[PDB]
Amino acid sequence: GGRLQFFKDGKFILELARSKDGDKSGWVSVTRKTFRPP
Amino acid sequence: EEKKLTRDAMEKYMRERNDMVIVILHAKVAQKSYGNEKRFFCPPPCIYLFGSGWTRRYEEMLQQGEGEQGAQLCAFIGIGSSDQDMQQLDLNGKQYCAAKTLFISDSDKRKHFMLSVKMFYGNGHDIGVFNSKRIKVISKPSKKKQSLKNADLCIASGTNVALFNRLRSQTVSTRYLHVEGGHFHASSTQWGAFTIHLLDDNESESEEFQVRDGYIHYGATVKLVCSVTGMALPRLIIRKVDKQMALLEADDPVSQLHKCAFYMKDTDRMYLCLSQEKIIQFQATPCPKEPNKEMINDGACWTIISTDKAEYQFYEGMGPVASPVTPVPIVNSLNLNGGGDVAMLELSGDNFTPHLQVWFGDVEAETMYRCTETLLCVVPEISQFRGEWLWVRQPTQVPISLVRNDGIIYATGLTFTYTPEP
Amino acid sequence: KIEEGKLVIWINGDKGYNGLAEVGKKFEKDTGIKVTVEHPDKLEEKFPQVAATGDGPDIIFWAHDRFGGYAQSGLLAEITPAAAFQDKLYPFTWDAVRYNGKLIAYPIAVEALSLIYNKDLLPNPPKTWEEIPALDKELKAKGKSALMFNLQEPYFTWPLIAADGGYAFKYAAGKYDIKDVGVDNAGAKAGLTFLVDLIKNKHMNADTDYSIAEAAFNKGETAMTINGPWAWSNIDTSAVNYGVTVLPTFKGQPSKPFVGVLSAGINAASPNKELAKEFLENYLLTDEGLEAVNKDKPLGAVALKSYEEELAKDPRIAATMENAQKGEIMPNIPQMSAFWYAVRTAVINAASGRQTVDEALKDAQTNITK
Ligand SMILES: OC[C@H]1O[C@H](O[C@H]2[C@H](O)[C@@H](O)[C@@H](O[C@H]3[C@H](O)[C@@H](O)[C@@H](O[C@H]4[C@H](O)[C@@H](O)[C@@H](O)O[C@@H]4CO)O[C@@H]3CO)O[C@@H]2CO)[C@H](O)[C@@H](O)[C@@H]1O
Repeated sequence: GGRLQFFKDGKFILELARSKDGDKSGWVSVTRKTFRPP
Repeated sequence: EEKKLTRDAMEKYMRERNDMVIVILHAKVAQKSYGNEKRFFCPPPCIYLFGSGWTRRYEEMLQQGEGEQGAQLCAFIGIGSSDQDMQQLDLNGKQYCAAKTLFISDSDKRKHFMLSVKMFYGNGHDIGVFNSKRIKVISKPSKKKQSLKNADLCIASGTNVALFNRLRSQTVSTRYLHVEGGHFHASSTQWGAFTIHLLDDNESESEEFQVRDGYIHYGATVKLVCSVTGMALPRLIIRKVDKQMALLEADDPVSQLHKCAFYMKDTDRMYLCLSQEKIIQFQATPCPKEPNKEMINDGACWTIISTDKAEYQFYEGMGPVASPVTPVPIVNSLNLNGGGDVAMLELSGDNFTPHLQVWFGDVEAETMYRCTETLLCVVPEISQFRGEWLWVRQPTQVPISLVRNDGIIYATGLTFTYTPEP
Repeated sequence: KIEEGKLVIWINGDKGYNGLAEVGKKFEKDTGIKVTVEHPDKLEEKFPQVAATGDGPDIIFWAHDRFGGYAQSGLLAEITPAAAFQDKLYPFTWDAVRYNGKLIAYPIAVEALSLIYNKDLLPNPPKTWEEIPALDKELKAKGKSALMFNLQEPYFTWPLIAADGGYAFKYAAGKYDIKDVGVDNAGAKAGLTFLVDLIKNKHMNADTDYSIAEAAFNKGETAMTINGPWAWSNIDTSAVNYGVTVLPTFKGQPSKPFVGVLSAGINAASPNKELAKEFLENYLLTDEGLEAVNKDKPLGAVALKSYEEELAKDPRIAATMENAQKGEIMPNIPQMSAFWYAVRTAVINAASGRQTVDEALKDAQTNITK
């Protein structure tokens, strides 16, 4: 899958990844270095 | 004849990127003029022009038969109230111009204001009105410990400052810390904006130095770095100045328009000092009466002030337009907007109108106007960039533009990459 | 943005677009509706970029592999032909344009690559890829080469890569498994190694593209080429006496071309959907409409049963279908372009020496599934 990374004056500000199987795509925000306990 | 931007016109723009750039460098605070005495803004607000587009437009107008006077750039600067009493800037054919006679009288009761730069050609063709960032009106700094009276009066690590020295009974009144040709100077015509970095007390001398946050206090080890060249001075100790003496005991926060001295860390009482346009080290004499006080030269007393910058970029994608290019839309942040059936990209900023479209490179996106501070867009098809994976050396930083119905392209400082999921 | 009361069509530059424009002129004479046929470069990438903002053509032509990606983004109008019209085309061609249970385009023609050879330079073309180095040495001594074909597009090199075991997506449990890619297995590596060895030994050049290979074959400088039915017209007008035959085998196994079905989709943003349907069903998909296109650039084995039967005796079409039977009809799933982009770079990087065969394919394997 591909990932979108946005930069404001060369500084990383946002990352988007594609939405899962259900149902269409679609973009979701992502924090790859953050674990959220359930 | 108002014309929409074509993909061909965007492709042409993306080849050279010759955006018209206007920079306004200024102080974040301004001291008031009580009575009749005018206290001119110091350092003087500076207007910079960048890009080959300015000279190109001038030559196009001369070949169109506008004449020298018609082709000339006209620039005026004001305080915004009273609106009528703007001052001319001699900006024509120049890289920059400083506004040396700006003031705010005691009759003006505004707590804050912005500088306004009005630009047009001699033939009457309007460019627009470009604002500085918000400037706070302040009273003269007092001899009191700054107990965080305003986060605005304090100076945070990682923020920019100007440093100047006022000369008494001299033909040159004021000198500013400035970098040129890899050297620090005490210039009479130019001033630099220096990033002031807070360092740990045990941090050694080096160029690739540490990261520390918080407000700058007296007695702190600081690094002054040129925001344009990256040139730095060696480690300094920012110290409070009283009369003509440095106060070692001072631990209070550094405030706007405070007179301060910079002790060269790990030297024998050497202080950052001017001698004409030169920057030197000058040795302080210890006070015989007071133990924690050192007598410094007049050239070693620097006034500190926080600075800011306003930057505007525009491009006539479909050639000259009948309407001003201002207010220039500004994008401060991006977020994904969940509220609604389809997850849209949200652009937060200022000066948005229903006449703006978001473009991802040369691809126009479906744009929804919400209010003057918010635009939403559907991320367009960008999977063609998978054609570049393992072909380009580094992922392409694709520019995001705001395009007006008349073809004006506004560069936003925003870029995106499209890369494989890790 | 798309203009109502007119039709704009996009079709690739290698297809019979002048023949299609003749069908458009007949449509205009009978209906008063002007038909504009365009062949923009990268039309298959531009279509999802412009159709998402209400722009683009009313009708888009491309092989069926691109269409599932367009349908997933809501860019195509659903195709609902009457039973009597649907029965006029081969069921397997409708299967190529069926996505998530819906017909998303009209099938036009079936295409497959074949080996094309110059009968005067080479009366007995090689049955195997393995005998091409010795043949090239023999032809080089007379100032000729054995084989020239497009090395820039993975469509042309895929039959060899697939021969010993390479595959795009594994089909399992009623669907294509987008996580099971077959571009870095032993079979794919053997096929690409053989191709890179041909370049290393100077039997082929890494820079050979479509126009270079076509000019060389059509001028009689190379004994063989690899191409599809669309290329036959330009050979007909040359002085070359050519044959169209089975692709060479590799490691005793047939070359497996990915079979394309040229298809016509209707833009979901079009205000002329009924005019587009009338043009496609009543004008194009007729013996007369397909003949006008086929006379310009051969279509291959057309989807229309009556016209396919008429042309079936052409030995060049019989060779196309012999090669097609040895390969498989491409998936139409959205990930197909991801597979093609990754394989394109792997072949170019391995052919140029930028990556080894193993590293190029291992990286393509990851990216095709990413
Ligand atoms: O920068 C990378 C290149 O990107 C673009 O090319 C991509 C296409 O967008 C993808 O769709 C794919 O192309 C496939 C094509 O979808 C598939 O049908 C087949 O194409 C055959 C076609 O069926 C046949 O009728 C005839 O026209 O020959 C075509 C092949 O030349 O195979 C294609 C892949 O080889 O992948 C390609 C990249 O490989 C863009 O158009 C390029 O300009 C760009 O360089």
